[PDB]
Amino acid sequence: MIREERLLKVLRAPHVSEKASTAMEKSNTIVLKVAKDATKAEIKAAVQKLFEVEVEVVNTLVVKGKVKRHGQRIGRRSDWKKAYVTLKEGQNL
Amino acid sequence: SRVCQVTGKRPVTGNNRSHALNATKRRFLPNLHSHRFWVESEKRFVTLRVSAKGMRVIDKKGIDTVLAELRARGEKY
Amino acid sequence: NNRPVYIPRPRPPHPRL
Amino acid sequence: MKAKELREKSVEELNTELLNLLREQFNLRMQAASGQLQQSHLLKQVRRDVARVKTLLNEKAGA
Amino acid sequence: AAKIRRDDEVIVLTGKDKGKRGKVKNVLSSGKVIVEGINLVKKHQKPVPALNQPGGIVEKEAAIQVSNVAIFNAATGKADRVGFRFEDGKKVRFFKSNSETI
Amino acid sequence: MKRTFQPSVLKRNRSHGFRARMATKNGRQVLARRRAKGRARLTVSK
RNA sequence: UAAGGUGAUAUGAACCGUUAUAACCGGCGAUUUCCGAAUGGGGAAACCCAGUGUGUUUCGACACACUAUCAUUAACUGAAUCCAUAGGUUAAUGAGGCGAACCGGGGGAACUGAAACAUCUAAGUACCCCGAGGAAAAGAAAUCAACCGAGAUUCCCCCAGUAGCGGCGAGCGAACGGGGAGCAGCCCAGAGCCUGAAUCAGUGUGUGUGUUAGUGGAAGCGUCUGGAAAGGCGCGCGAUACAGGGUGACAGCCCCGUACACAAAAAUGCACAUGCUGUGAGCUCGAUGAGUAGGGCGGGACACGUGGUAUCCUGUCUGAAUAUGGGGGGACCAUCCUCCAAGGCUAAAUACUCCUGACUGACCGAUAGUGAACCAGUACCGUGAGGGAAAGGCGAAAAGAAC
RNA sequence: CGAAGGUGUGCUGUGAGGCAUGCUGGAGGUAUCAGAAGUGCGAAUGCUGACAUAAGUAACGAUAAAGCGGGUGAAAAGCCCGCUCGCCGGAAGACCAAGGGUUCCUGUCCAACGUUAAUCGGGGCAGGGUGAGUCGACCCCUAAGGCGAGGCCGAAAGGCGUAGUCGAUGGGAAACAGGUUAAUAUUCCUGUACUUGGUGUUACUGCGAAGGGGGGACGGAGAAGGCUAUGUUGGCCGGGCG
RNA sequence: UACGGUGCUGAAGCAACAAAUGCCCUGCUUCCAGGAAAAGCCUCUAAGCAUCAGGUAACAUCAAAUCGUACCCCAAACCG
Repeated sequence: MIREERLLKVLRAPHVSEKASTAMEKSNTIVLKVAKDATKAEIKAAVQKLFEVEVEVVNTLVVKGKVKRHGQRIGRRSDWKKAYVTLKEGQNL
Repeated sequence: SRVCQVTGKRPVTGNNRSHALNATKRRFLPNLHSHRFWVESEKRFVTLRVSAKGMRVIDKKGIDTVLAELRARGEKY
Repeated sequence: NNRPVYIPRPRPPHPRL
Repeated sequence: MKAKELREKSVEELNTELLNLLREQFNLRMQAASGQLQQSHLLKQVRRDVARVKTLLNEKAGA
Repeated sequence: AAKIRRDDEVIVLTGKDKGKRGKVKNVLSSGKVIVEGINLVKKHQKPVPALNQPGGIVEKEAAIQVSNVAIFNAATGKADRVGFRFEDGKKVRFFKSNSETI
Repeated sequence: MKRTFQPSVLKRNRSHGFRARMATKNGRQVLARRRAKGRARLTVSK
């Protein structure tokens, strides 16, 4: 079985921003970066195991990369996916 | 395709000299005809696309021999 | 520094006939 | 360390592969993202270790 | 198979400071070595608001070509070429002109 | 003034897309010529 | 191999290693997402959606594998009618696509030349299509010659702009023979006697050598000018190493190298020896390629355009002899000479260079040389096929100008 | 103790030229006698780059229109705030598809870009921003049409086409109101709902298709009736009497 | 009030009239030019299965994935 290490790989990092802080303090939701595919079921399962918390629902979105102008060369940032994980009344982190 | 299934005759291109020797590209077609040959080995009729010359060689040589040669060539009748 | 690509058709001349 | 686990059985070597991913791999990535990971060479070391363990599993298991 | 190594007593053969002895600090992959106390360069260090604010003029060491220095013999008081020889299966360096092991 | 070029992603792909080119041999030859010339954009696509 | 390393633009941060499991290089393995012949189905390429069979914490839901088409073979099934066949299912093997030229075959121009233009030339060229290899094709005389003789094919130099063909215009243009490169001849259409009987092909072992990492590799100092000498001056040294490159101006003796002598655990090419498997000597007798040769009509190839036109090939219609027989010897006939078609295989001499290594240049030196010396077939232009640039240089060293 | 090149001067040859030297330049150059040529440019409406001319001339892109105070700033006719004036108002307003692809919002910068200035911007740099069982796509079905197992036909390539499989511009299940962010919401929050499937339980029962039927399922024009969106007025509530 | 805004509170919330190109209306009445297809859906059976499976009703539970979602969109952002 490889569901285990898959859950250890779908999370990538947490997202920090004033919207992220506002969501956490008001709606008790934490926004974090996830893998490219990172289906909602996998994100929910990963949050359950790693953070030993309970989640109401997970809704994701895909953030398109920006086109940046470095020197005399053009380049595009890599796309990534962020998920708004919603916790129940009881939360830890 | 206009290809004899026995002798392998195929259309061949060629010129048609006129009275003033003028040349135009033509094409000689084989005298193919769809014929139904009776074979006693299978006790049935087999339809083939053959030319006038092809029907003569079938008439002379055994029908079975032509079929056996045709099978060896790998063409499906 | 591209040389002019589209040159318009010249204006029709006055008929000297 | 490369031959230290070469003489390990599948079960125990599979376990340490599990531990390498669960601890020191997920936790390190969170620290690096949050910015409290002063030393980054751990991420390189752990990733190579996971690869080294993983190849032995394939080399041992099956062929 | 490099004649000049991390810790070597070398003497400059050419340049503005030919003849002065020194110890090699490090060797660059581009065939250049850094020896302290000879190739002083006055670098105008731009100030930075980071943790380090040295500013002013710094006296750094500028790398020099490997061929511009030779290992000091330390016995004949002159520069000498160095070669490689195999002894008990271990490759070692040795001088010339009454060659002796390092 | 309706100019000649009226962009449409669907029509563009179905006329000069990769799958359209590979369907017929001549388009396959076109891809071969592009590859030989080493063009970065082999065809038109998002 | 190793005391230095963590690719570059490109400093840093945080670390590894220094006598060996840092890094680097080579051999053999593992990993190898999605698109793409794409092959589970579909599709606007890098996307969407399934079936089946194997294994699994909350039924939840996951993981792995398989599932295209065609060709050949086998098995299992199975219509119109008993049998049968077509057909259907399963399994095994192979094929598929890409690639610069060279090679063979199937098609095949026009411009142009003729001072016009139609036969002709351009030209079996460009181009399109198919197939195969490292070369391919061709090929062991139904050939030439001359009644003297030569003995497969291919390629080069002559014969030779000769003989010939030709609105006898423009143009096309051999052969015989001579000199070289390289050499090789065999099998089936069949029975008996003798039976691994040679030569080969597919795989082991051993030997030799090559390839994929490498190692050692000689010999110079003092003074003058100068920012710095490799230069000037003086006296030495090595050389089976003054081929090259770098080094603060031009180095045989400062460095990397070169001459030269050595090295391969492993994986492989070639040349031999020695085993296994498969096909197969030799002798006797016999046979010795039929809708073929040839012919009529229409075309093509032959230098040879139907001309007196031999020879080969073909669309069409006909049609022998078979060795006391047949074909050719440039209309044709006779006499002579020569060969034995209608079944196949065959190395070398030759052609080409997408790619790798080494070396060379009375070749270019940034408007040149590849379109591109700088991440160029890029930016940019076009719906698309397609077109397609400009742009090299600080210094020995950033010491890239603190204040 | 200074090559080629560059820039002057002085000599010399009948000419193309040659020689010497000052300054710049910074490391290559080359006698003589021979050999080989991409061997000499002023023109080709020549090619490429650079720079003049017209010339500080035309123009500065709808004749809807601006004025003043204050603010920031080195600098304000153009930016921000306020008070006035003017223009659109079946649009020059408000929402979508197509097509763009970060132009969105915040901080910061004014070289280039904006036909002027610029503190401003759809400009440069950094960060942030797109939340769905119900919206759309995907998905189920099909039109025109495409492809097309076998098959038929064709020198080859390939053409046509059956079973099939694709193809929305059509058909098919389900959400509204209010609030919130500098930037998203019918997606987030609150309130109240709805639809399609899987599993389990209970009570009954015959179920069962690429098969049959029904339904889905449809034109133009015209008229009347019943309603709503919406508007006006009155009442009511709050404020005002200048 | 970082002077942009934030927080708190919150009365009345009815009637009449007019009225659509919108809804009833895939309607109705007429005319010739006679006005898609298939599936979801409803219903009847074949093969086969009927102590089953399956279906119906009620309750409980679970699932509803994946992609688009900014902004312009009669325009300074699309085609010129």
